[PDB]
Amino acid sequence: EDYAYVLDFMPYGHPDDKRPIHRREPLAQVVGERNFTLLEVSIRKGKQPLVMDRVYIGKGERDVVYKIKRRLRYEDLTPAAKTELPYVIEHIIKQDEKKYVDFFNDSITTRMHQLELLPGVGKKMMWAIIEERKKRPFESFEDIAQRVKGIQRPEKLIVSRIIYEIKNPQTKYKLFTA
Repeated sequence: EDYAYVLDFMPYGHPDDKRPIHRREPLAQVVGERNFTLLEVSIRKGKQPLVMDRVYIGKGERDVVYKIKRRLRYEDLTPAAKTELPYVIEHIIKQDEKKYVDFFNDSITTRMHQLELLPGVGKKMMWAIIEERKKRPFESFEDIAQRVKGIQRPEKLIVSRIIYEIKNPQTKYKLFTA
């Protein structure tokens, strides 16, 4: 990951930190914009990151993040971070609609289609999506919600899958978190 989005900022770190206050550093939990990697990072002095802020976590000079502390499991996220996760992921995919709308217009597996990997998309829905794809490839999300009748917001479907993968690293297929 080169960039991540802020899920939660803790000026004094975790509330249960057992170390003396002067040794606690400001921390943020973030989600990578490419593979949705969950990370805990320290924040530089004088910075007050906001939820949804995009921060650089690459090898060059970092303006806000100090150090990357460790990769996190879904359970390691703070309550606030968990609440924000779906909203932040949705924000991320909307900033790169091209790549995801591309997923819809989508190889096959066997007796199971990839579209079915999306929570809220079963046999009926997948064929409905495939039937529309034939005519003309989708050019956006709104285009999908308008053409594919009764289909839940495509963004929500994507967010649901990403969250599913983040929670289940052992799942056999990693569509967006590989």
